Amino acid sequence: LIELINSKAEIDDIDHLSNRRVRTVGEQLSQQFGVGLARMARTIRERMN
DNA sequence: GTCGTTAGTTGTGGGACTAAAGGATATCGTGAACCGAAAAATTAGTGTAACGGGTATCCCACAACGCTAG
Repeated sequence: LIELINSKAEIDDIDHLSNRRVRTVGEQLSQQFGVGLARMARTIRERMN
């Protein structure tokens, strides 16, 4: 950031395709599964409690 | 030296963002036990047939002439 302030570096490009990532079907389903399994684990922990 | 004033920020908050059509969604986690309420189902108990006159109505059939003599 300091090097950027002295006009010695470059600003990142928001629309660059290396800076735009693709969330595929597998990733979205994995994230939703993680949410569901976290809820299930909380329920299991409380039931054991 | 100290206190109120004014203007120019600066951060923060509230309010706008064509028209036409259409218009489907999915929605966790659980603690027990007894009493009261009303809504529902099951059970217990009584019964007619023809007759007298007299008369209201119905259907059903028939009549409602023609001639002669005292």
